[PDB]
Parts: sequence; C-alpha cells; structure tokens
Amino acid sequence: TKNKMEAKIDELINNDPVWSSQNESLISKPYNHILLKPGKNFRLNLIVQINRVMNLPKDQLAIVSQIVELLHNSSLLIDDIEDNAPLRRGQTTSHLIFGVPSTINTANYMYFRAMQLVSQLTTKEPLYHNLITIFNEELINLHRGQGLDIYWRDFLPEIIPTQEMYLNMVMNKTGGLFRLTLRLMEALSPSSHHGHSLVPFINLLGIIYQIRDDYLNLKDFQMSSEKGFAEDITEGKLSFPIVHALNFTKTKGQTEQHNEILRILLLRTSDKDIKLKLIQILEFDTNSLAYTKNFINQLVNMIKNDNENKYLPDELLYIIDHLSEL
Amino acid sequence: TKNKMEAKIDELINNDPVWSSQNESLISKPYNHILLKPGKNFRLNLIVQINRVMNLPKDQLAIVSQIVELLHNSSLLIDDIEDNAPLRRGQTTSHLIFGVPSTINTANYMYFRAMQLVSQLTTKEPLYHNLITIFNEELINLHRGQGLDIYWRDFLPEIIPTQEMYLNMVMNKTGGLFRLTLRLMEALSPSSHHGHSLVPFINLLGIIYQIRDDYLNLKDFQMSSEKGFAEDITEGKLSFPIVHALNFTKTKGQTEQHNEILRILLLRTSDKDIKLKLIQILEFDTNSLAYTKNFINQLVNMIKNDNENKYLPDELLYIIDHLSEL
Ligand SMILES: [Mg+2]
Ligand SMILES: [Mg+2]
Repeated sequence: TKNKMEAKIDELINNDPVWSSQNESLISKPYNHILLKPGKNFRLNLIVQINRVMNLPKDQLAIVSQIVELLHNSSLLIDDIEDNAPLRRGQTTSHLIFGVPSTINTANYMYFRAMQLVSQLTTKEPLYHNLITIFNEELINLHRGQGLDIYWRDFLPEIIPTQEMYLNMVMNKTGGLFRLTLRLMEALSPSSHHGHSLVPFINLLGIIYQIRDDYLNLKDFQMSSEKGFAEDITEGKLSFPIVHALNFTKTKGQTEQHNEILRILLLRTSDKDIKLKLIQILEFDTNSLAYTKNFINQLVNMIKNDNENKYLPDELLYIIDHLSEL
Repeated sequence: TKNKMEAKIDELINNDPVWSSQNESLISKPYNHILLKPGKNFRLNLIVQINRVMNLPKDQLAIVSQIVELLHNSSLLIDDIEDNAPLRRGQTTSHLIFGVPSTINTANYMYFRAMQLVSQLTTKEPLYHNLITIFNEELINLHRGQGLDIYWRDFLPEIIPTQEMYLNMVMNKTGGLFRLTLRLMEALSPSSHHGHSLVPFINLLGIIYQIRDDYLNLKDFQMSSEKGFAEDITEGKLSFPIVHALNFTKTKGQTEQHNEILRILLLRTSDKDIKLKLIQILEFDTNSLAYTKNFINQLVNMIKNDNENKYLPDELLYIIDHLSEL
C-alpha cells in the first residue's frame, strides 16, 4: 500500500534506530572469543596496586578497569589482524574464526563502548572533559606508534630504525595504554597530594614490557621449538634485538649478515630452521640477545635501585617479574 | 655505559612521546590516497545548505566539515577492506597499495583525529559534553549497522533478512553519519528555534541514499558491463534488491530460484556471465529492480510532496537527485 508504506517509514524515521540484544550478541562474537584469554587478573592487579596510591572508590576503579579491558582486548583483535597472527595465548585468533571484516568492526565498536564508559566515571564537567582528553590523547599515541611499527615492517628495507627511533615508537605504541590507565587514575584521585606523578614510572614499565616481549619471543624459541614459535620473525617485525642486529652489522661492516637478516625477515617464513638460523646469528654474530638481556636488566635496575623514590611512589618486584602476563 | 644509558632513558620517560612531522606523513599515506577521490564538494554542499537553517559561524562550520570528512573517509578505507573492494571511485583502494595493516591503522587513527576536533567546536563544558555524546552515540550506531550488514553477508545462508530488518540495519549504518553531522549542527546552532529537528529528514535521506546505492550497483551493470561491475554481487551483499528477491522467492514458493540466488551470492564470483544471470532472475522472475526503483520514488515523494513541511524545514531537489555522489 502507498499509505501503509509511508506510515511505516514515518514511524521508522521518527524513532531511534532499532537494535536488539540478539543483534548485540551476533556482532559480539569476535570479542567474546578473545575474553576466553587469561591475564585479566594480572592487569587488574597492577590497577589495584596503583590504587593504593590513588584511592579511587571501588565502584569507580571497576569502571576504569572495564575501560582498560575493552581497549586492551580491542587492540589485540586489531593487532593480530595487522600481524597476520594465527594464535593469541595458545588459542586461534578471532579473525581466522569470524573473518577479518567482523573482527575489525567489532574491535572498533568496542573502542567506542569504552569511550562511552568514560562518562560514567564522573558527573563533573570539568573533570569529564579532562578524562576524555586523556583517552583521546593516548589512543592517538597508540595509533601513531602502531603505525610506525607496521610501516617499518611492511616497507622494509625502506627504513632501518635505530634504537632511539624504536624507543620513541614504543613510548607511543606500548606506553599509550599504560599512560592511559595511569593518567585516568591520577585525574580521578580524590587523594590530596599522592606524591609526584607516576607517568615516568609507567613509561619505564611500558618500555621494559615491550622489550621483554620482543626478547622472550626469540629466547623461548631458542630454548624450545615448542615453548614458542618465534612468530615475530614470521611477522618481519623490527623488534628490539633485530634493530640492534641490523645496526650492529651495519656499523661493523658485516655486509652479508646485514643482508641475510633482511632477507629472512622478508621471507615471512614459518620454517623452524630458518628462524633458528636468524636467532643464532643474533646469538653468536651480533650478540643481540645478550645485549638485549642486559638492556632489560638495566631498565629494571632503574626501579629496583630507586631508593630516593624518584620513580617509585614490595609488590613492585612481583609485578615487574610478571610484567609479561599483562 | 651504564650511566649514560640510564640518563638517556630518564630523559625519554620524563618527556611526552617523540613524534615528528615526518612520522605523521608516513602514517597518513593511506589517508592522503583516498583524498584524491571526489564528491567532497557535494558533501560540503549539503552541510552548507543545512547551514542556512542552523547558521553556525563559518569557522565553526569548517571544523564540522573537517570532522565529517575524516569520518567519511576513514569509514570508506575500512569498508573497502571489509568488502574486499578493488576500486573506490575508479581508483585502486588504499589497502591494495599500502597493505591492510597500515590502512586499518590509519583509518582508526583518523577516527581519533576527528574526535579531537570535536573539542575545538566549543569551550562551553556543557555543550562539549553533548557534542562528544553525539559523536559517541552515532559512531556506535554506524558500527552496529555495519556489523549486522557484514554478519548477514558472511554468515549467509544462516539469516535471510526481511525488508524491515534491512531498513533497521540501514538506520544504524547509513543514518549514523548523516545524523551525526546534523545533530552536531543542531546542537551548535546559535539560532533561536530553527523549527522542528531535521533528524527525521536526514534519516530519510540516509535510507534513500543507501537503497539508491544498492540499486545503481546492479542497474549500472544491467545497462553496461563497463558503467559498473555490480561488485555487490561479488561481495555477497544482502542489498535491498537482493533482500526483496530472496523474500519474494520464499513467499511464492519458487524454491529453485530462491536457492539459485543464494548459490550465486555464495560463489563470491567476478564472472560477468554469472552476475548477469542473477540480474536476470531479479529482472524477470522477481522484478526486484522495478520494485526497488518504485520504492525509492515513493521515499523521495514523501519529501517532494511535503507541503505542510513536516519533514522539510529548492536546493532540496538538486540535493535529492545528486544524493549518489555524497
Ligand atoms: Mg602483535
Ligand atoms: Mg561497501
């Protein structure tokens, strides 16, 4: 009917868009799948410990936590598509089960659900503005560092990053979410003057976290063809040890080794022997693994020897030792 | 050195993350590539026309425009990855030149750059909160609609949507950015009482826009194997004409035709002959193209005959006829 048609259309356009709980569940599949991954208690533990200094009431702390989890999980769903990763914590990656399209859309949807939860942290307009700014700033930083990490890898050998370039990329990429969490808590703290800001400390933790992630991905494989897959090699990633090896070989004039490192990265290979060959070049030829192990210990020592509490404000050590499960 | 190392690390963590204009350019490549696509003046046209009623000052209108262009472009970069599209406005899609990883990251980065421009629309804390809420809500709506469109396509034949389901998906998917633009403008209007909200009107524009897009994707191919490629068929899309046909064949018990349409969609084919074959079922068996043409005219009529200005508040007609270049 021309009349019934028009009446139904009129009703449609005069109401909010219709969305059912059934709809909500269908599009949530990729997210529900990655929730089966653990490590959630470790992240919560770091938030709970920082809260000994910030004192956010429990209800508010739970919301900060929900925001953090959504952003962290969304980042991993996108990152696995970006890295072409087959597994995440021993399980099949969501994009391989539900497809790349649904996974990208669900991860992006969850970023906006996280943004929505921010307005539940306060009713004070000045504070709210500040919270959304922190959220906006650090997601911008995360995307900038992720953008460089990806560009270096996909356009190699166009740019061979230096250690400093790598470190600035990580301050953006990994620091983004650490700082996002910490800044929200500091903005919300009802506590008078809980001492100097912990941003430097959280930046340091983000850097130790990333470099250790890079280091263990190779070391675990070197120690066992089944402890890890050294998937970072398959991905062609300009990891901390690889950056050291590429610059070391350049510097010492090891032309053949420089080029062979690049060649293997460019193969995107899953061959275990070829991955082990590159790892042993880093072990014996460039000593990049030892150099990295020592760099990490030095970073950790800047905290463990922080007597004048210039970074620190106990549980510290445990968190640092389990930094890999964040 | 252990001393200098620590010193360089302390400096790094006590500063904001380092990001250069050169870094900014690398990450912007996938985005600058789509900027070579036209239609921007048409979208600006619609904003300019609507501004006759809203009267936002030129500077503020320019920022709304920038926000609109970033969201529109980002959503197109992501959509082409989600639909595996080889071309966008006669040109090679960005993910095919810069890779899916850089394109996803850059598109997401730009959503956040747009979010940042929102805080430059006003300094009034109450209005600002409302602007962010508009931004947040409509982007959530765009992702819900997109998630469902993708779900139906990727899970076909699990769910065959009805016309109403399709129309609710469109209110979310397409209406999201039309409403986002209009709501921002209505929230910012200094103008006293610029008449009833134009949201119902913009909703209708979005529906007409989407159904015409689905319609032309097939009609252009039916009229020329080089005017268009009917990529929607290759994508397996549950487009308006396809939804009508699947339900028309179910309804009349034409079991073989119902199944043949599904088989073609499920092929994900680029074979012109097979695509023409689907088009002829829609033209001769279900008459879905005429039905759709007629449905569109009826929608348009609702505006063309809106004498009591229930939806309208001249350039209306031109806008309606060039709705496809938005
Ligand atoms: Mg990764
Ligand atoms: Mg599309």
